[PDB]
Amino acid sequence: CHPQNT
Amino acid sequence: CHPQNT
Amino acid sequence: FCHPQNT
Amino acid sequence: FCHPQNT
Amino acid sequence: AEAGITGTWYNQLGSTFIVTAGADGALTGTYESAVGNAESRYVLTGRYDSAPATDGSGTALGWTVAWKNNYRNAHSATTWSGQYVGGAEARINTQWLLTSGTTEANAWKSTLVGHDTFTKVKP
Amino acid sequence: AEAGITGTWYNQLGSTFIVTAGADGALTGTYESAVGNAESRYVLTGRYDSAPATDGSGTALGWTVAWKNNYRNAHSATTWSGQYVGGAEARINTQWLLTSGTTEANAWKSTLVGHDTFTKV
Amino acid sequence: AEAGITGTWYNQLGSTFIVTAGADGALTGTYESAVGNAESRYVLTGRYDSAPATDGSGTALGWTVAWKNNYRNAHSATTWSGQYVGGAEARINTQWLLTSGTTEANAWKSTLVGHDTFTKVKP
Amino acid sequence: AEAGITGTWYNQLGSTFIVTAGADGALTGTYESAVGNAESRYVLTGRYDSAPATDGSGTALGWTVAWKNNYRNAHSATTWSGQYVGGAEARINTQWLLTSGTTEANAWKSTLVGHDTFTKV
Repeated sequence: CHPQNT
Repeated sequence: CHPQNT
Repeated sequence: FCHPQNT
Repeated sequence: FCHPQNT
Repeated sequence: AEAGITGTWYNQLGSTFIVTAGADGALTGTYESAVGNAESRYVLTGRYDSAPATDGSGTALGWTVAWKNNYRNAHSATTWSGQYVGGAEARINTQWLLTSGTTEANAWKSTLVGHDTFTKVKP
Repeated sequence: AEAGITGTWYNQLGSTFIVTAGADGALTGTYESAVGNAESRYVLTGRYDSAPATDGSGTALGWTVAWKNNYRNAHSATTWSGQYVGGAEARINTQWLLTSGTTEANAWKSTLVGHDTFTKV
Repeated sequence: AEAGITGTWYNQLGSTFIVTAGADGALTGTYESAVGNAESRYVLTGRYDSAPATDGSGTALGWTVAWKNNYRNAHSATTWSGQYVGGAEARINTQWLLTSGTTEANAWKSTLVGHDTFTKVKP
Repeated sequence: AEAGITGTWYNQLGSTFIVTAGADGALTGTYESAVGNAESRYVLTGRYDSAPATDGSGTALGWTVAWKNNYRNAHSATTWSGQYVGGAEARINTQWLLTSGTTEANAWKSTLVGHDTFTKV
């Protein structure tokens, strides 16, 4: 998963 | 100008 | 390797 | 030449 | 499913895309701007996944239009890459690349990039 | 020059693209990964400018590949957009977009972008 | 005008961007996802045109976020490039590039691309 | 390796980028076009991963340049996103987006995309 977008 | 979009 | 596009 | 970015 | 993709689609700036999806994975059709009329129409060719994953996954597809017909030649080509999401409101969400033929010295500024959403209105 | 696009081209990673250019703008052929085993091959289709400018400009072109064949289905598609340059050392200079079929939640991370330079060597 | 750009902005997926515009053309602030909370907050730095063309032209700007703070390190960096259009509804429309550190063999699939629209809610 | 980013780098077209990398992730410096006359220089600012992975991975980075200085204003901005690779032959491999301030009508044609490879030679 990444923190840019949920 | 181009024809892709007006 | 694990996508057909490259190598 | 006519945009500062290249050459 | 080729059936859901086949139809008349429109983007946010008023351009028209008519397309048919063949059972071997082929896409064929025409693309036109909001001026309408005969020529603003150009040929398009593409491919799509004829056997999509189930889930609520979208179907991957892509197509090219070179901007030359029998009335104009803009000396450029556009490719759209995205996915078809079906339901009540079926949509094709994409990102595009537009390349112009340039001399070697101006090659660095030959390509524009952008994005388009299409709403369906007919099979 | 125009028809110079027909032939066998290689990108910087050993993938082979075999293409035929029709007199009125069609592009048809196959794409296969390095290793080269006979199904690593996938079908491609596209368009190019069949009447380019007479000043020293390159020839604009583009094509698509959906990553499904008789053996595998990777639920994705790639488009390459760029220009052909002829001469004693011919090349096709491109950029490309790879989209995967995702759920709504993962739609923001569905597309990759890269660049490739094809030569006949 | 730096004043119109300064504020709290939000994108379509629920992420937050707080920014200040300095008179020499600098941009400084923080970016966070809809989970909210302290850390999901990362530092951002950018530049903008402090002397925009009049017309009804937009103001060009750009910024970078590297995804490392004191709680996580995702080993990637994102850059957004677009323009500020003011009026009753002021918006920043952009396209972005997200690069991940990879080994040489996987370098070809290191970069994702996409687009975001921000609505303003506070100075 | 990390601090190897500080120095003077050249892209394939003769443009020079002079950068300083801070221990906690900041990137600061100047950019100047080929020809090299002393205002062709514009200001840049950015971020990089200050604690990269220990397997053979590159270091992720990015930076912005608004194309205004004391002599000219071209009402545009460029962002480069990519990764640093160290070794005996060090390089920074990137892709970039150039947006221009346009009217609403021309908003669809406001952004260009390209790629650049910087070396210390």
